[PDB]
Amino acid sequence: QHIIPLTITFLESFRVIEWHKSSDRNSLRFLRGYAYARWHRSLKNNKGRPYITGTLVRSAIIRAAEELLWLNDGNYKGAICCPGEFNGSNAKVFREGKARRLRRRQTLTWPTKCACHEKEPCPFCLLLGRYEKSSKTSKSPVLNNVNFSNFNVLGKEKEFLNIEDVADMRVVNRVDQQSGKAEDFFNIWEITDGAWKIFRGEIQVSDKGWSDEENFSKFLTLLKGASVLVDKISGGLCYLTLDKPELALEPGDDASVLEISRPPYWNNMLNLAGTISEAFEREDKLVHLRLFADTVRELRRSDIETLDLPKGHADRLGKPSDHFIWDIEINKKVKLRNWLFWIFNEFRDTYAYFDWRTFCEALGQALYLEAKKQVPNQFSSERPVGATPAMEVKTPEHDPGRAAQGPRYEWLIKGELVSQTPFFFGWSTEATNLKLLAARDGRLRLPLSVLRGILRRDIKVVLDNKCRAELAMKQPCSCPVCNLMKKITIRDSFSSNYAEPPKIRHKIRLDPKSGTVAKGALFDSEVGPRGVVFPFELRLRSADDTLPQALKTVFSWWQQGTVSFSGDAGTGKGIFCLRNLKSIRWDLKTEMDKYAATLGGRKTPVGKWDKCHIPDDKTYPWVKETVEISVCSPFITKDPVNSLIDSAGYDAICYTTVDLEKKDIYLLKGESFRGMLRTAVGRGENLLLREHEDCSCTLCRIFGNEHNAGKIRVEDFIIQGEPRTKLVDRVAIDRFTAGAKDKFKFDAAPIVGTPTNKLKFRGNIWIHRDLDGLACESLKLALEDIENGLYPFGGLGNAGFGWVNYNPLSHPAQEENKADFSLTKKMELNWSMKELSTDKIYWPHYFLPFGKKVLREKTPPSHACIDENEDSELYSGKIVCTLETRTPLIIPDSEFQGEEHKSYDFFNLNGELCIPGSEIRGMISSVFEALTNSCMRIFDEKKRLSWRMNPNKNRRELDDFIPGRVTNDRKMEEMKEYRYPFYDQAITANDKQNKYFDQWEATIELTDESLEKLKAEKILQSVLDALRPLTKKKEKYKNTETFVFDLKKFIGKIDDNQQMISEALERGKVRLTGNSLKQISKTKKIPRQILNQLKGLKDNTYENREQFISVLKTTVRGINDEQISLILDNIDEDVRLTDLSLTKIRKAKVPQTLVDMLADLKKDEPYKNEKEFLSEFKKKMGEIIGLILKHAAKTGGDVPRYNHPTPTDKMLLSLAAYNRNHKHENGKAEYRIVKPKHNLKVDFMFAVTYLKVSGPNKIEKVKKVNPNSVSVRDDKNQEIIHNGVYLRKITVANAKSKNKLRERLVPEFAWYDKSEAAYAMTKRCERVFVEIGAKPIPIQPSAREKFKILTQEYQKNAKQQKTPEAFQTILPKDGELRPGDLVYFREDKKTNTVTDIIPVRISRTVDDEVLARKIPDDVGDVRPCVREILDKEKQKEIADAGVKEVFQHHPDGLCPACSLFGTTFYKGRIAFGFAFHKDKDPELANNGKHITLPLLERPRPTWSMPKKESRVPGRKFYVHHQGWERVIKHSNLDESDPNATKQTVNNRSVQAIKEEQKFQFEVRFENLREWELGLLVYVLQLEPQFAHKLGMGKALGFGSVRIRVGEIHSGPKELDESRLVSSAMKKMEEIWDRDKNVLEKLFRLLYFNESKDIKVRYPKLQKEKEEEEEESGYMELAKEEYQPEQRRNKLTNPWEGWGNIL
Amino acid sequence: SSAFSGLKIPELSVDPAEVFKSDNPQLVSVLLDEFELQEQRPFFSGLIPEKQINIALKKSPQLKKLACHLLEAYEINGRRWKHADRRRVLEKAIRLLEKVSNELKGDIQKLENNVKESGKDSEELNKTREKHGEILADMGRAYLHRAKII
RNA sequence: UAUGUGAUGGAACCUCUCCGGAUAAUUCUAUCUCUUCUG
Ligand SMILES: [Zn+2]
Ligand SMILES: [Zn+2]
Ligand SMILES: [Zn+2]
Ligand SMILES: [Zn+2]
Repeated sequence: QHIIPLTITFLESFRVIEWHKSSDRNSLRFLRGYAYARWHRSLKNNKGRPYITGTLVRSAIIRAAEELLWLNDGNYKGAICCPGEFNGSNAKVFREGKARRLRRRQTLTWPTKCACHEKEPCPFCLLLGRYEKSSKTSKSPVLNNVNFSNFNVLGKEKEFLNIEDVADMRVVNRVDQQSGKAEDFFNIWEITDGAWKIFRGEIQVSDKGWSDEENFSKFLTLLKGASVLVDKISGGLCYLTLDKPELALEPGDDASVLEISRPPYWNNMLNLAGTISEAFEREDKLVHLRLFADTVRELRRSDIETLDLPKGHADRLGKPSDHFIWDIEINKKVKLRNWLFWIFNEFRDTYAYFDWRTFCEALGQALYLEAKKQVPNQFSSERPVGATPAMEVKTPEHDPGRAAQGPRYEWLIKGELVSQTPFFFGWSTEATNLKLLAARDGRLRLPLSVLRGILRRDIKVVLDNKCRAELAMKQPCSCPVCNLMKKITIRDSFSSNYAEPPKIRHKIRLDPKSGTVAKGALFDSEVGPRGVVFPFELRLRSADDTLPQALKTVFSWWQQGTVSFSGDAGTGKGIFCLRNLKSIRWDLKTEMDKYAATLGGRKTPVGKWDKCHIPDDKTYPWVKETVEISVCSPFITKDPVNSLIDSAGYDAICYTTVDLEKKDIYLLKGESFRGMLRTAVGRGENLLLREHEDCSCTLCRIFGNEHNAGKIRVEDFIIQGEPRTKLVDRVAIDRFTAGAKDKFKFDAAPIVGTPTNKLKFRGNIWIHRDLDGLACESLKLALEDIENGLYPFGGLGNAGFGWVNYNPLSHPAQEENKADFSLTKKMELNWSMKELSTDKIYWPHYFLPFGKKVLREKTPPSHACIDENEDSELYSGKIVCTLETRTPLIIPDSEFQGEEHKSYDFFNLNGELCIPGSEIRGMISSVFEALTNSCMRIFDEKKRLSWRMNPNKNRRELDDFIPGRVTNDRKMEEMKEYRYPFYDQAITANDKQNKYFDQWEATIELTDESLEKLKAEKILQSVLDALRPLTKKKEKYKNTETFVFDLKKFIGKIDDNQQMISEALERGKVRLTGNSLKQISKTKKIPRQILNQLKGLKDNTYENREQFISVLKTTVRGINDEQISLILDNIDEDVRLTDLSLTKIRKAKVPQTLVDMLADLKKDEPYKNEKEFLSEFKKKMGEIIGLILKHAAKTGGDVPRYNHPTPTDKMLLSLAAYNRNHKHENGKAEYRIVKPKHNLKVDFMFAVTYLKVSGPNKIEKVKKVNPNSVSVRDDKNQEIIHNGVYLRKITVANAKSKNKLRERLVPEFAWYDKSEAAYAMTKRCERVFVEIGAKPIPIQPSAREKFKILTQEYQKNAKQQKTPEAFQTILPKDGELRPGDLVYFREDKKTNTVTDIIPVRISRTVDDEVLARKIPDDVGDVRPCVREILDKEKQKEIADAGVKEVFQHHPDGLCPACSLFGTTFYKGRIAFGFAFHKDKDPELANNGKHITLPLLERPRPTWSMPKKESRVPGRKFYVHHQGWERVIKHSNLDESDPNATKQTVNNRSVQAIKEEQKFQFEVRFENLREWELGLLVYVLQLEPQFAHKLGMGKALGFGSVRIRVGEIHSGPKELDESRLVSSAMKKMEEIWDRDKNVLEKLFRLLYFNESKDIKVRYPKLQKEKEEEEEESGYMELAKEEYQPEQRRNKLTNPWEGWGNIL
Repeated sequence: SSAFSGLKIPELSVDPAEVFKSDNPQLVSVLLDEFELQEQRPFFSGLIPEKQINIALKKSPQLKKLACHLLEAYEINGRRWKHADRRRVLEKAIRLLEKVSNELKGDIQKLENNVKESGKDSEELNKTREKHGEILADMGRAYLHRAKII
C-alpha cells in the first residue's frame, strides 16, 4: 500500500461534540452537530482526546474536486473526468443504526469526455470508488482502493485530560428579528487553545489504485487541487497541505454516566465563605454581604501589588478609628485586611498556577452563594420566558437533484472594528449570573456567530425580507438572504490590545409610589472598555465580478458606526466602526496559480491590496440627535463598591470609566438618563402604574415591555472639560441635646459646579425611523421638561446637588416682605412680651416642653402621579428667598492650615463663598417640628444613663462582698467576707521614723496675751487661776486630744469626782417612765408579768425616793429582789441644786472651780433625770473648752488632733508587705489585732510571714484627690510610696460623740506635674475577701451587659478627662466575666438571684431602662416614626423569623414633618438649594482676620436628668444676644494680657462674615397641599420681630439671620394667599386645639435681643478666690436655688437668670 | 370565608391593605410581598413589638395554605374567569409551591447526613418527606392544569 | 476512534424589560474620681 499523510491546520478555533453511548448515537443531540469533532472516553480512566474522522475529510475533498472540475469544464491539467453517480448508496450515520446519510444540496454538472468504466476508472471515480459496489457488503475484511484514516492532534497522541479542561460550553440563541427576543437556543463546545490545532492523518491507496504511473499522477494532481480548494472543516477556518506520496481502544459502551467535575479547592473556598458569613452574622453586619461579594471582584480588578485598604474617619484630632467592614474580627484575627492577605498567600503556596484573579473570582462566587443561602430577600425572581431549547433535523424524502451554477471568483476583505462605546457579549452556561465572554488566556473575544447574525440582520433590513430560517425544513430555504449567506465565510476574532479584566455596572428598579428602590431590585453585569481593536476578515466566493450591493450598503453603514453590535443596545452599547478597508479579487479560472501560492491569504499574507471606495449611504434606520445639558450645582453619583477600596477613605465617590486611546472620566450612565426619560413620560401621561401586559401604550411603545423591545437607544453623557472634586462633610444633630449624636461624619467627592462655572454634559440618543408621531412628541416634551430643570442629575437632589437651570441672582433681590400674616395675633397668643432686667445673668439655652397631640397619616401623597385630586388639590413650584445676617456667621470649611492649631476658612466652591442647603434644611425642619408638634426626627433612643453613687444617703448601701466561683457555669456566685490588706503604704521602718514623720510645722503654743483676750470674754476667775499653771507650764503641744486631756486634769475633771457629786446632789420626786422599760428590757432577769404589774400603776408620780422604794417593795412580792434593785438603775429622778449641797461639795476638797460652774449652772426647775443634768454639765464643759481653745496660740496651723501615734497607724505603716504577694489560690494570712478585740472590721491580713483562716486576693488602685500644694516636690514613680503630711479636713464617717468635718493628717503622693496644678492621692489600705460557706446564687443575664456598659463608661470617661494611664483606678476586664474575678455583688430578696454587678463599693449606678421610654406619660408619643425594636432583647427573634418590614413604623402612619421632609422609605417633597452672593467676596468680620474661638465642650445629658425618675425635658433652643463682641475683643489681643485666649490644640480658629450681608437661594417643591405650603412660607418668613439662628458657636451669640420670601411660582394653577392663611389656621387649630402655653414658650425662645446690656454666660463650675465673685458654680447653684428635685423647672421656662451682677 | 380574608378575589390577586387587623405576623408578613398592594398612594403602618407566643420562625406552614386556597378556587370558580385570569392564578400557585419545596429539599440533605449518627430514625424524615411528596402532588396538578389551557 | 456511488449545521445575536435611588444642620459645658478608721 501507499500512504499520503494529510495536515489540517486550524487558524482560530473549532467545535466539538461530546461522547454518547452506542445505543444513543441516533438521538437529536447526535444528528445535530454531526459535522463536528468527537470526544473519546477510554475504559481505564474515562478520559480521551478529540479526533476528526475520515468521512468529513472525504466529503470536503469531494466537494472541492466537484467545484474544481466544474470550473475547468472537466479538464484540470490533463485530468479528464466524468460526473459520476451521486445517487443510490446505503450510507449510514453509524454502523449500529438506520439514520442514513443523504445529500441536501445541488450537485454540479460538466460535459462528459473520454471513456470511464469499471476496468479503467476515471480519477474522479477512482477517488469516489463507485465501482467497488459496497452494497450488501460489510467491507470489514474487503479492501478499499482509496481509504481515509482518522485525524488526531499532532504531538498529543497520548494525553488524556478531560472535556471541561480543553473546551468551554456556551449557550447560543436565535432572535425573532421582529421583536428582539429569543425563541430557540442550544449548546455548543469550542476549543481555542493553540496546542490543539494541528491535525494529522493519512490516505491509504492499495496496489489496485496504483495501476500505473499516469493514473497515479492524475490522481495526485486532482487530490492536490481539491486539497488546495478545501476551506473549512469541523466549524473552523483551515488550510490543508498534502505531503509526498511515498511509503510502504474500546469506547466503554456499557451503562455509565459521569459529569460535573467542578474545580479544585472549591471546598476550601466554600469553607472560607462560611467563616466570613459566620463572622458577619456575629457582628450583625449581614446587610453588606452582597457589597462584599462585589468588592472582592473589585479587588480582583484592582491588583495586589499596590493595595492599601482604607481606614477609619480619624475621630478626635488625629487618631484613625476602625473601618466598619475592613476591621472585622475573624477568629481572634482583628484585621480582616491581614486575614485576606494571609489566606491568599497560603492558597498560592499550597496550589500551583494560582494567582490573585482566580482566587478573587472563586471567593466572590462562594460569597455570592453563601449570601443567597443565608441572607434572603436581597435580590429579586420569575423567568417564564427564555426556555425550551429546540433542535430539529429531517432526512430528505426526495432526490435533491443537480445544478449548473458554481463559483468563479473569490474575495478577501480586511479591516478593523473599534469599540467607541462599552460593549457586552453575554456568556451563559446551563450548569456572577452574567459575565463577559473571553478566551482562557484573558483576551476578550468577539465570536463569529454574533458577527454573522448582525450581518444577516442588516442585509435583511436592506433587502426588506422576513426570513426566520424555520430551523430544519424539508427543502433548502432559498431566497436571497440565505442564498448569499451560503457563500460568506467569517473568521473568529480576538482582542489585540486589551487583556485586563472588565469593569462592573449596577442597575436598580425604583418604586414609583414611594420614590425608592423595591425590595430586591439590584442587578450587576460585566462591561468591556471603550477602545478595543478587533480584526475583521471576510471571504466571498461567488460567480460575480462585483460585490453585491447589499453588502456594500451594510459596509457603508458600518463605516459610519450607526448600528449596535453587542447585547444591551437599549442603554447605548456595542457601537463599532469599520476602518482601513481593503480588498482583492481572484479569478479561479485563469489565475489559479497566484491564488494557490498563498491559499487565499490564510497561509501567507497577501502582497498587494486594492483600495475600495464604499462611497456613502443614508438609508440606515436610526436617527442621531445631540443633547447638551448644563448643571449649575455640585454633581454626585454614588459608587458604593468603589468607595470601599479607595485609599482616600471617602464614604461616597463618583463613578468613573476608562478610555484606551488616552485618566479618570466622570459621567452619568445612560441607564440613568433612560430612567429619567421614562419616569418623566409616565408622570406626564399618568401611565406609571398601569399594567403593561399586552398594553401598547406610549410607554410600552417608546421603551417596550417584557414581551417586546425598545425603539430608543441612549448613550452615556460625558462631562467635557477638566472637572475637579471637593470634600463635603455632613452630620446628624440630635434634637434633645443639640450636637452630633455620634460619629456620623459623612464624606463625598462631588464635582464642583457653580452658576457662573457650569458643567456641560454631551451625549447621543438614537431613535428608530418607524416610531409614530405621538411617541416623538412625548419624547420632545420630556426632553423640554428635563432641560427646564424638573429633574436633578444623580443623588442628593434634595440638598441642592445637581440642579439644572439655577440662577438665583437673576432676580433683583427681595425687598421687604409680601404675603405677610401674623399667626400670634390671629391665634390670640399672649407671647408674654414682658421686660428684661440688666442685673441678672441668663442661661445660654433652655428646653421646650413637648406637646400633647401628634397628627399622623397612613397614606401620604404619592410620587407616580403629577396631579390627582383624590382628596385635595396638589400644587408644585418654587419659592424665591433671600438671606441676611444680623450677627457674624461661621460656616467652617473642610480644609485647614496647621498641625497643632487648625485654622479654618469659610465655605466656598473654588473661590466663591456660598452656604450649603443642608444647614437651611436642618434649621427649617427643626422649627417645623417645633411648630407642628411633630416627632423627633433625629433622636438617640438607644442610650442608657449612668449617674454616680453617693457615698452616703432607709439604707444607703446594702452590697455584700463576694467572689466569682471556679470554672463552672457563670451563673453561680459565692459570697465572702472582707478584711484589710497590705501593698499600699508609705514606708516600713522602726518607731523612730514614725515619730519623726510629724514636726513639719503648725505647732501649738501658749502665750500670755491669751489670758488678756480671755478676760474680755467674761470667763470665770477660777478658770484663769487654773490656767495660770498652764501659762507657766512652758510646754508645747502637738495634738488636740492631749492638750484637752491635760487641761481637764489640771483644771479639774467632773467625771473624776462624779460619785460624791451625785451623792451630794438633792434627791426629789420619782416618776415612772416608759423609756425605762423600753431600754431596760434587754436583760431577761425581769419577767414580762412583773413589767405588766409595774405598768398597771402607770404615770404614778411619787413624793420622793422613799415612796417609790416603798411601792416597789410592797407591790412586788413573792419574787427575788435583785431585779427590783436592777430596775432602779434606769429610773427618772429629779435633781435639785441647793446651797447646802454646794457647801458639802466644797468641803469634799474638790477644786473650787467645779463649785463655781455648779453655782453658775443654778436652775430652779428640777431636772428630768440625773442623766439630763450630766449631759447639760458635759455640754457646758465642752462650750467652755471650745471658748478657751478659740483664744489659743496664733501659729496659724490648725493644730491636728491625735492621729499618728495610734496603734492602728503603726500596725498599718509597719507592715509593708510589698513583695510576697500571690494572686492565685487561697491565701495564708492572720488577723493582727492591735492588742484590742472589740468587733469586726478591725483586723488585717499579715500574709503569713488565731485560727489562720484566709483565701483569695485583690489588686487595684484607688481615687486621686485634687488639691494644690507643695509638700515634698518629687515625681511620679513605680514605688507608689507616700511622701506628704497634712492637707484638707476629712469628713468623718459616723460619730462616737459628734459628727463633723475635722482636719487630719493624711499621706499623699506627689503631683503628676513633678491643668497639672492640683493632684493628690489618699489610698492607705487595700481589701481582700476571705472565703465563707455561702450557697452559689444565679446571676441575671442583664448584669454582664450592665458591666460591659459600665466598663466602656470608665474607658470613655478616662480618655475624656486625660488621666494618667499608669494610675487608672480599678482594674476591669477585656470582655465578659471570668471564673475568678473579684467583684462586689448586690443581693435582694427577689427570686434569689443577683441583678447588678459592681467592681468597688463606690461607683456608677447605671440605669435599667433605655432613654426611648423616658418621655413623660402625659405627653403624646414623640418617638421617631421609623422605630427600632431593639428597646428589648427580642430583635434576634424577629431577625430569625424575618418579620422585619411589619413590626417597623408607628401603627398610625407618618408625622407631618416626616411627611413633608421625607423619611428613609418616603421621599421629601421640598428641596433646598445653594445660597450664593451677588459679589464673589463679601465683607468679612474682624477686617478679614481669623477669630480664635474659645473651648467648646459636649452637652452633658446628666444635668436636666439628675435622678433615676427624671423625665425628658424637651427640645433644646438657643437665645439671641450680643456676646460675639466680647469674643472678638478677647481675640486680636496681645499675649501678655491674661485675658487673652491661648492657641491650644483643643481650640479652633475660623473666619466670620460681617452683618448686613445678603445671600439668595430658592426652594423647589412638588405635590404639596395648600396648608403645607402656607406653613412652609410662614416658617421661612417669620414675623419681623424674630430671627433664626444658624452656623457654629450658637451659644456665643453667632449666626442670627433673617430670611425674606419674595415670590411664589405655583405655575399655571391659580393660588391665593387668603386660602393659604385660612388652611394654615385650620391646621394649627386642629393640631394644638386652642393650646397656647407651648406656643408662647416657643415664641419667647425665638425673640430677638439687640440690647448690649444683657449678659448670658455659663455658671463656670466652682468658685475660687476671696470676696463674692458671683454665685457662679454648678454645685453651689444646685445647693440652694435650683436643687435636683426642682431642676425640672427654671429650664423649661424661657428667659430666667440664675444669679445677679456683683 | 374561614381564610386570610385579605385577598379581594382570586380573580385579581390584590389585597386592599387592612391586613394588620390580623394578629399573626406570619399572615401579615407574607401578604405584603407577593401581592400588589392596590391603592394609588404608599401605605405605612405596623404592629406593636410586644406580641407574645413568638412568630414560629418558619414560613412554609403559612404559604402552603395559599396553595390549597388558590388551587380550589380554580377547581370551583375557574370556568368564568378569562384566559389572563386563569394563567395568573396557576402561575402564582406554582411560584409559591416551589419555594417551600426548595426549603424542604435543602433541609433533607443536611438532615440525611445528620440522621446517620442519630440511629437511623426516620420519624422526622417521614413527616417532612410526606409533605414534600404532597407538594409534588400539587406540582403535577398545577402544570397539568395549565397544559390543558395551552 | 470513522466506513466509501449522497454531510447547505458558516442552518440559529443569550436576546428582551429595570434612575445605585432615599433619610441626616459639622456640630457642642459640668463634673471626674473610692475607702476613711473607733475621734
Ligand atoms: Zn468516472
Ligand atoms: Zn431564507
Ligand atoms: Zn403601557
Ligand atoms: Zn416623624
